[PDB]
Parts: sequence; structure tokens; C-alpha cells
Amino acid sequence: GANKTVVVTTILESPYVMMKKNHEMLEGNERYEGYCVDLAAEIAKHCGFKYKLTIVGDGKYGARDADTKIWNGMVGELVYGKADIAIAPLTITLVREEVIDFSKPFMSLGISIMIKKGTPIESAEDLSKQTEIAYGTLDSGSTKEFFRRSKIAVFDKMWTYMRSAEPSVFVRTTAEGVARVRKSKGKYAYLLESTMNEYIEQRKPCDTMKVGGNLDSKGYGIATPKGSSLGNAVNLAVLKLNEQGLLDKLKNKWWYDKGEC
Amino acid sequence: NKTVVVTTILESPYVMMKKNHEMLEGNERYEGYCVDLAAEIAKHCGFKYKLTIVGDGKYGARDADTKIWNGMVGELVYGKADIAIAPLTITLVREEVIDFSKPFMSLGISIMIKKGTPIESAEDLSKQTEIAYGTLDSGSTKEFFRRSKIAVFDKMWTYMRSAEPSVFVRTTAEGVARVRKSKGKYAYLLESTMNEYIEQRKPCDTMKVGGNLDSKGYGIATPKGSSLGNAVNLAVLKLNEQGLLDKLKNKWWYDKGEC
Ligand SMILES: COc1cccc(Oc2ccc3c(c2)S(=O)(=O)NCN3C2CC2)c1
Ligand SMILES: N[C@@H](CCC(=O)O)C(=O)O
Ligand SMILES: N[C@@H](CCC(=O)O)C(=O)O
Ligand SMILES: [Zn+2]
Ligand SMILES: [Zn+2]
Ligand SMILES: [Zn+2]
Ligand SMILES: [Zn+2]
Ligand SMILES: [Zn+2]
Ligand SMILES: [Zn+2]
Ligand SMILES: [Zn+2]
Ligand SMILES: [Zn+2]
Ligand SMILES: [Zn+2]
Repeated sequence: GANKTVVVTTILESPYVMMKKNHEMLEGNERYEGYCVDLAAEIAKHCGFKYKLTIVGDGKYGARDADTKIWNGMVGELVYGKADIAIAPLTITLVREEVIDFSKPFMSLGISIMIKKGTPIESAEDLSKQTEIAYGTLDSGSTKEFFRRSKIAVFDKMWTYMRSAEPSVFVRTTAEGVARVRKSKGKYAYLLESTMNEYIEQRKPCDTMKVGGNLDSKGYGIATPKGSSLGNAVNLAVLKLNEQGLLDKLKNKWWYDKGEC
Repeated sequence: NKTVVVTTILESPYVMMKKNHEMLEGNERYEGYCVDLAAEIAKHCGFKYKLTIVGDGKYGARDADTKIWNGMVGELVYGKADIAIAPLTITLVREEVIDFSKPFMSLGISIMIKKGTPIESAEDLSKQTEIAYGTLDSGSTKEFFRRSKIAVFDKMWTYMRSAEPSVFVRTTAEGVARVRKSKGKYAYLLESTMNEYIEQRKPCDTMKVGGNLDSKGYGIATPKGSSLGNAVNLAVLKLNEQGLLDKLKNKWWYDKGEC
């Protein structure tokens, strides 16, 4: 009893969560729009709770600091009791599954390569066998951890280069990585999840593209604190929304119906 | 320590009898993707296991009258097996009665045709009658069409449920054989994983057409509340991140390709 408003942590990442044009004249959840905003409303309706969308303070997805062992990002918000649920493009990983709970995945993705159109790169192998074109990943994300922990020859070779490249090839936000690709005249390639790659490919000035296949296969899941009673209902809601076609409808809405290319 | 009873199903390339199975015993009789996966799961979770083929040869559905589950799902629900390692699709109705690990393989419903059949999509199938089409019985694909309100898929279900003779088959092998002997007058709706495998096997006379109708995955299943669920789930995530699952897929789908 005593129903409480569910605190939802999320992250400003297009097209998942974006500020509306007139957000300063709106209140509460009405300030935001996007895929995860639509998904949050549906999860809440089917689970029967009220909620409040909050943007993660440090703007990070979630990683454990090697020195302090403290989790940052949305994962930290769940681990340390600042939020009840995370509805965001948060990647299911083993290290995260040990400290938080994930629903079954609501979106599939893989690590992919973003290039400026015309860049002579077709695969991760191509990137690893050359030096003219620099490449990097997002900081404090699952893509960086993938390369740091990989024992696969090609990916290990890529990590050896990235960790020691100077100036740093890592970026603080996805928008920073895309801008770097666009302004580097083809001398920077960005490693990011296929979902964000495919979205940017459909946005003006339509000068980037996804090349090659995905480097791995994984999914985004809705996250709750370990043992939270909310996890069960949220998981069943994700499965219901997928089977009813809602997740496919939302992706088409925010990726391709709004495409500008 | 108890030997874990694993329920599975004879379905290529997931679980197959070895060519020399007759002179082998126990788990050594079988080979395939899920046989390799079971060995890895058991290794990382630290248990011994016995592979057993589901008695009724079904994946799992609930009888509308008696409400009794059949197939591998029933074996878990009624205590005859400790874990199911098979191409078992994660679905809402199943998640209510059994536990699933995070998915170890992705797939979608797809269309298998005899090469040359004038069909390009599910929409094409729905707007005609010359070419019959159906699904596997007691599986998640049949439930998908039964429970779907999407116009095209609802229209397809109305035809399939009333089609005479029955368009449903008892096994995937029966559906594939029906496509191959129909001279292009039967199309089979099945999961993309099995479709893509058959496409690369002799006599190389079928193909997958169109995109997938949905997006879902296979999970390792355990009885609700089973102590194995936690370790199995972490094992799947570790095997994926290590690249083992991608290695096994290439081993059994495309390294085995004969077309
Ligand atoms: C290691 O192999 C992997 C990794 C990651 C996902 C996967 O297979 C999927 C893909 C999608 C998917 C499911 C399972 S599900 O059935 O868990 N939920 C419904 N969704 C769709 C809404 C996205 C297989
Ligand atoms: N989705 C990733 C962030 C983006 C990336 O790492 O490429 C995560 O959950 O950490
Ligand atoms: N993988 C399906 C069986 C095959 C199908 O229905 O197409 C299931 O778990 O029911
Ligand atoms: Zn709804
Ligand atoms: Zn090359
Ligand atoms: Zn493309
Ligand atoms: Zn191993
Ligand atoms: Zn292990
Ligand atoms: Zn009956
Ligand atoms: Zn039947
Ligand atoms: Zn209907
Ligand atoms: Zn094809």
C-alpha cells in the first residue's frame, strides 16, 4: 500500500529522450519527447504506476570507477537508491547484471562502425590493419568495455590502439562522436551501437553511414534495482508490448517516419 | 549433487543424432548447437547433466480445455526436467509459468518458399489463395498469428485456422518436406534461424523471402524459482560476450553449408 511515484532515470540521447522545443513552458514529463518517453508511458500504463522522468545527473550510462569502485551514470542511480527504474538505451551486460536487474530486451543492437561517406573502410578488420584513419568510442559505456575486455584478435588489436592513441579518440557524448566524424574529413571513424548509427544515418546533412556488419549482438533492457518488486511486472509488460507490435511501431516512428534523408 | 535432467528436441542444427549414434551411449549420441551450448553451460555452472529428448516432440502449448501444458514447457512445469536447452522461444504466456534466461539467439518469423514461388511478403500470401501456407503445431509461431490483431496477420490466421486440409505440421521437417513436394503451392512460416539453415542444405531448393515478421529470441528455460536460473543466466551473458555463441552459430550454420 501507499502508492509512490516511480522515479525514472533516463538520459538525453536522440531519439530516445529529447527536449521539446517549448519545454520551458511545459511541466513534468511533458517537457520530454522520444522513443523512451513513449515507452515509459506505456510501461507505466500496463504496470499501473505513476512516474516522474529525471535526467541522470552526470549524463553517463554507467561504469564502475576502478579506483573508488563507485558506479556512475544511470546504473549508479539504481545501485545507490536515487531512482526506481531506468528506461533508456541501457545495454545488458554481465557486469551490470551482477548489480542490477534487467528485463528481457526491448531493442536489439550491435556495435557498429560509423564513417563519413566515402571513407575507405569496410570492416573492423580494415580499421585494425591501418593507421591513417583514427577511431574511438564513447566514454563510460558498454562499447568501450567490450573492447577493453575482448580477447578476440581483431578487437584486442583495436583496443591496444585506442587506449594509447593521442589525442584521445574517446568522446563524452554520442553527439560529440558524430560531430568528430563529420568534421574530420574522413580521418575519424566512430564505433557505436547500430541503433544510434542507423538513426544518425537518416538525419541531415546525411553525410555518415553504417559500414560492415555488427561486431556483436546484444540488447537494451529496462533496469531496476536488484530484487525490486517492479521487475516482474516490467518484464511482462516488455514482452506484451513486443508481441503486440508496439516496439516495432515506436522504432519506425522515431527512426524512419521522421527520417530526413 | 544431482545429475541435471535436460529436456531438448530433435531439431537441426540444434540437436541431431550423430551418424554413428547407434554405437554410442548417453549424451555422446547427439551433436549440434544446443549440444555444444549445454556442455558450456554445465561447465561454467558446474553440474553434470543428462540430455533427454522431449517425449511428445513438441515445444510447448497450453491445452485450451484442460489447461495442461505439453512439450518441453510441460516437462518443466510438471517436474519431469530441470532445464530446457533448445530453440525455445521467449513468450509472454510461457514467461508466466517458467523462467527464461536472457536470449542466446535472435530470430523472427519468416517465410520459406520453394524457389520460384511468386511470393515476396506476408502481405502477398494474405491476398491470394492458390498458395497455401501454415505453421508448426504447438509452437510460438502458431500462437503469434492466433493472438495478433495486425490486419495482415489476423487475415492470415483466419485462413489458416479454417484451411482444409490442415496447413499445420507436427515437425519442422514435415513443413520443409511439404514445401519441397508442393511444387510451389505451399509456403511454410517458420523462424528465421531454421529457415536460413535449411536454405544452405541440399537439395538447395528453398529460400527465405521477405523480412522477418517479428523480433524475439531463444532462452534457456528453468522451472519457476529454480536455483539454476541465476547461474544459467550469467553463463549465457558470459558466453555471448566471449564470442562463443557467435562461434557456435558459424560452426553449425555456415561452416556446414553445402549450397
Ligand atoms: C546473444 O543473442 C541475443 C542477444 C540479444 C537479443 C537476442 O534475441 C532477442 C532479440 C529481441 C528480443 C528478444 C530476444 S526477447 O524475446 O527477449 N524480447 C523481445 N525482443 C525484441 C524487442 C527487441 C539474442
Ligand atoms: N548503450 C551503451 C552506451 C553507448 C555505447 O557504449 O556505445 C551503454 O549502455 O553503456
Ligand atoms: N521456437 C518455437 C518453435 C518453432 C516455431 O513455432 O516456429 C517455439 O519455441 O515454440
Ligand atoms: Zn499499451
Ligand atoms: Zn577489407
Ligand atoms: Zn546500411
Ligand atoms: Zn567456456
Ligand atoms: Zn564461468
Ligand atoms: Zn484438448
Ligand atoms: Zn494440434
Ligand atoms: Zn481475429
Ligand atoms: Zn536470403
